[PDB]
Amino acid sequence: ALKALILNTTLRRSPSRSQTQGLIDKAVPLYEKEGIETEVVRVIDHDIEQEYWDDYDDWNAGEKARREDEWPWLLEKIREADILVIATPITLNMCTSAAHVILEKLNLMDELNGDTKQFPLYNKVAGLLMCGNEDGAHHVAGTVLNNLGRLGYSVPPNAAAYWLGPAGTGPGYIEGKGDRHFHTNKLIRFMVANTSHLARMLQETPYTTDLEACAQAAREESDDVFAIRVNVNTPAIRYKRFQKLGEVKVEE
Amino acid sequence: ALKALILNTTLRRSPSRSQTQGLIDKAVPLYEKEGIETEVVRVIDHDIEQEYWDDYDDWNAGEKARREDEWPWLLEKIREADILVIATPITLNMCTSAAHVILEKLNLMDELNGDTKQFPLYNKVAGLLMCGNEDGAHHVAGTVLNNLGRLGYSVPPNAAAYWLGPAGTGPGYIEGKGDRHFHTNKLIRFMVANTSHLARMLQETPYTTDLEACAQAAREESDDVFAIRVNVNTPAIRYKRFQKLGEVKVEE
Amino acid sequence: ALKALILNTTLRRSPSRSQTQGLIDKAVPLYEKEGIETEVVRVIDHDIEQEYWDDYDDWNAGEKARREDEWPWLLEKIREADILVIATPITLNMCTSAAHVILEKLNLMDELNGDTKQFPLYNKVAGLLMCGNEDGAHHVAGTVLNNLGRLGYSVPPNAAAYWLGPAGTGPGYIEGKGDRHFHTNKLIRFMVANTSHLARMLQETPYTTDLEACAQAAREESDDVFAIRVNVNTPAIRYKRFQKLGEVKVEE
Amino acid sequence: ALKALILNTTLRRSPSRSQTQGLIDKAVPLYEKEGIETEVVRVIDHDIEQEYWDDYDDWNAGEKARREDEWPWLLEKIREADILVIATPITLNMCTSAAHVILEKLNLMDELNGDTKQFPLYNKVAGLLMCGNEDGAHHVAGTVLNNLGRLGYSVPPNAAAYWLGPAGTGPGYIEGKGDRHFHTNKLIRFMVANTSHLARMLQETPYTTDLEACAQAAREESDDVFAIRVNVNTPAIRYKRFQKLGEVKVEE
Ligand SMILES: Cc1cc2nc3c(=O)[nH]c(=O)[nH]c3[n+](C[C@@H](O)[C@@H](O)[C@@H](O)COP(=O)(O)O)c2cc1C=O
Ligand SMILES: Cc1cc2nc3c(=O)[nH]c(=O)[nH]c3[n+](C[C@@H](O)[C@@H](O)[C@@H](O)COP(=O)(O)O)c2cc1C=O
Ligand SMILES: Cc1cc2nc3c(=O)[nH]c(=O)[nH]c3[n+](C[C@@H](O)[C@@H](O)[C@@H](O)COP(=O)(O)O)c2cc1C=O
Ligand SMILES: Cc1cc2nc3c(=O)[nH]c(=O)[nH]c3[n+](C[C@@H](O)[C@@H](O)[C@@H](O)COP(=O)(O)O)c2cc1C=O
Repeated sequence: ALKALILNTTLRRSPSRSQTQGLIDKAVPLYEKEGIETEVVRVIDHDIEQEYWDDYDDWNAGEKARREDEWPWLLEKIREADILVIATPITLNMCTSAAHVILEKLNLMDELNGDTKQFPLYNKVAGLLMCGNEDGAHHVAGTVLNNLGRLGYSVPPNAAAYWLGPAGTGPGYIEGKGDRHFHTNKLIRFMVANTSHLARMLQETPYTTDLEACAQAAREESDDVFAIRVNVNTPAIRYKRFQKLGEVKVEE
Repeated sequence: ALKALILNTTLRRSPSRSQTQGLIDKAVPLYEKEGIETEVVRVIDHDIEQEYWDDYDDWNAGEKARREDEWPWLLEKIREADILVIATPITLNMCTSAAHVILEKLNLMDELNGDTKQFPLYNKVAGLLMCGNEDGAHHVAGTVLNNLGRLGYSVPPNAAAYWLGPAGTGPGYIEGKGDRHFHTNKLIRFMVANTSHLARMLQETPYTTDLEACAQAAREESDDVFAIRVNVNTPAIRYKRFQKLGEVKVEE
Repeated sequence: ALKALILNTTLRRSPSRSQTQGLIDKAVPLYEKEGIETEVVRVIDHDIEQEYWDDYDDWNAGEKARREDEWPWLLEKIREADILVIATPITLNMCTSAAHVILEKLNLMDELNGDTKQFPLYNKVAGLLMCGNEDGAHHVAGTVLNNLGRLGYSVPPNAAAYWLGPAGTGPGYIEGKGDRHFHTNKLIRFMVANTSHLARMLQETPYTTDLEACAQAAREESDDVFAIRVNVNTPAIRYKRFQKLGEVKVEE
Repeated sequence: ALKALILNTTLRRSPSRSQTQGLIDKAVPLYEKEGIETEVVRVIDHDIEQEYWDDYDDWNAGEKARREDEWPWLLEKIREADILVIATPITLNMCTSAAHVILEKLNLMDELNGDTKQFPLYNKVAGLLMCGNEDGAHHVAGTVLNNLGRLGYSVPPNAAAYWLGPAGTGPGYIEGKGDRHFHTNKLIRFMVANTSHLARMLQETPYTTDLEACAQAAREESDDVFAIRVNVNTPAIRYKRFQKLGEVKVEE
């Protein structure tokens, strides 16, 4: 039994009407008919601390960053979901700042599975739902899906479904009748079908890759110091792949 | 028996030394040990016409665009390869212009399989090898992999492997000793192992998605006209998702 | 007398050591020698509410979004600064989420000057300081500077200065000795000199553009409805600039 | 007397109808009324060699890259134009491959003015005209304008004007009636007015920045070697700005 987790990263608290929620409302029943259990979280309804602290930071400065919040609750849902769908409005040609905080904190997991020697989100599947007034879906898809791929998510074809109006200021999905927009509706159906299939596949046949084994082989064929000479005698910023400055010989 | 096709999109003809080729030289024997037959094409060595023509263009203007070239030969290799690896230098925070032409022409296939009702590059797998002097790998990964995902490629985790120096003008992979660069070497191993596994998986268990069926369902729940009113009384470009201008009623 | 405002958008509260602060520490005395008064704000030290509310949202949901915070104080500094420098670490190939919130709220100003009929941040100048462990400076520069340009900032050449290490996980500017990194140091000097000159220029000779006049002329040559027919009979997502579906005739 | 040069980077030869040309047709008379002499070049009509050669490449391989073509003619127009407007369709969420080749070759100028000690395209002004069927204008604006800023162009506010339809496959500007699209028409007017003003300003009051002087000061405060230790004992790719590996001591 697979679980999809859909994160609506709108900046507006429930029950304020969300343009992005309209795409989510299409995807949820399609996943259920795939036999996939689905949960929708509007992350901005939850207290997720944005500030950062670790042991290299100042202890007292980090007090707020270390406080109790709802991130462990959300992180556990992400860890248990086989399909993660970020459902984000577009803001500044990016995902929202709320999606941004979530991904920042998700990228703090410095663990390795057991057992498999894989990053903890390996064998999961990502899709995207995006809503903008005019522009930015493909740019946001590239950025978010690239980052989720680094975490261990696989991405099927046609995994990013979205609504946009024409060049202009709006209006959004609701006044623009996005729920009857053919292109968006077909993309959502593509996404659900492809993410569902890939998730079933990877649940049966997960990656067997041993990342520690890959890294040990890489260590045997690599140096543990990076060093290059720099031409400090020019204002030029033009790229020069060959500069013939000589190699750097490092101590001991 | 699976085939990987690696496209070196350097701007320099063979046998000029390519910085990017160094990453390719790591990946090729790793794929062979996976039991995967690999071919490397340096696309700039081949005559691929950049100009565009179709029936809406002017006939005589399109003569050069319609000429005989090596694109059918390259396209057939792409169609038969189960794994496509774009191996691109970074240029202007983008892939090279040679990669750009290839992807432009690849995006002209307006066909649907048989049979499966899928885009013709469905069930294939993409990875990336990238080389830059300082910056741009993740940006290029997002853009290229998003576009290949729209064509039907699936992307495993950690599918983009790359080399970059620090902020500066260079030098590149060769003078910078990228062949002994631990991070690049481990990323290449991650990519080969994950793309190989996903390609074997999809060869055994391809997507069953029927895109025509998805589109017919989308047609039943959608309009065949998009129409919104525009506020023509303001210089503002600030986004307004609600503008309360009223719906547009369309003829017949 | 011109003012530069430099916003350090690190996620860590003062006095935690910030890698990005090192670039700021170079820029501040260079601006002073230009005769420019400079202020550094670490925005995460201040209470800036992320949630959104306006009159189309639910009143009670918006209570937290409407609360008293430090945004008016920060916004007034931005309005009075002739040079805005966003000094951002790189996170997820983007600016930080803290920079993201600031820009989101900055993009909510729906006002027009007086008087000049220009957006309120017209005639100001933007630069960027960026710090990453390996990659993303140019991508972030494009996204942030494009967005600030839409708000009214002008951008001189070589306005984005940054530090990055090579492909890898780190370390950052401090352990990587970025303060003695020639390329970063020269870029910072370029940025300060060019932003200072452009700000002095625009203070003496501001844009005279009348955006209302531009919009009224655009209204006279434009429609107040956007409408196109859609081909609802295909799964294809391939772009077709000509589809010969016929024009849409709109009521009255 | 100032000159604007507008480069239509469509992939289709004249006289094939270009969607992007429609935006150019709006901008050209607006520049003339500003008293600015304007020239439109459709770059794909001209023979511009894409392959690269320099002295580090193989001599015989580089023969085609070194051949006589129309690039010197185009480069001289770029050097003499005070305003450069790239007018590009959107392809793969990027500018076209033809724009890409032009910018690649433009980025090969490794010269410094005289005299001013500035990059040769200093004191010029850039704007953008973009046309897409649905999505990508802001992403392309960020990438292209960032790159032109590195070359010496200044960018005024609201310098990128564009047309896009809603999410979908098309049609383009012509069938979509982009010539009567209010938002695009007002953005073009903004761009012309702001680029014209900034170009007049910089012709009267150019940057006085001495980039050689900036670089010499940067040399005095910097090292001529970049060197960091690498942790070769982990598969992790999570970013760690502090790794406490110790500094690298370099020979002599
Ligand atoms: C600060 C800001 C920036 C925006 N940037 C963009 C953009 O870069 N591209 C777009 O197509 N739309 C945009 N929009 C508009 C749009 O994305 C957003 O209003 C809409 O999708 C909201 O969906 P939601 O109800 O929250 O679920 C921006 C809106 C704002 C402020 O609310
Ligand atoms: C026109 C141009 C733009 C470049 N832009 C970039 C860039 O935006 N980011 C980088 O890290 N390196 C870059 N580089 C340098 C770098 O990518 C490239 O030289 C190197 O990888 C070549 O590899 P190759 O031998 O062809 O296989 C740019 C180089 C040029 C000209 O050759
Ligand atoms: C969640 C996350 C994402 C990061 N993404 C990136 C990235 O995409 N590209 C980079 O070069 N460095 C990156 N880094 C590392 C880097 O930008 C950042 O640690 C460093 O500049 C901090 O500067 P600061 O002390 O806050 O002023 C990411 C770091 C984190 C977590 O702290
Ligand atoms: C290969 C390809 C990729 C495209 N990618 C995009 C895209 O990523 N975003 C868009 O809005 N439109 C796009 N389009 C469509 C669009 O940009 C283009 O057809 C239109 O502007 C042409 O203008 P022109 O007549 O040449 O001056 C892509 C079109 C093609 C093939 O012709």
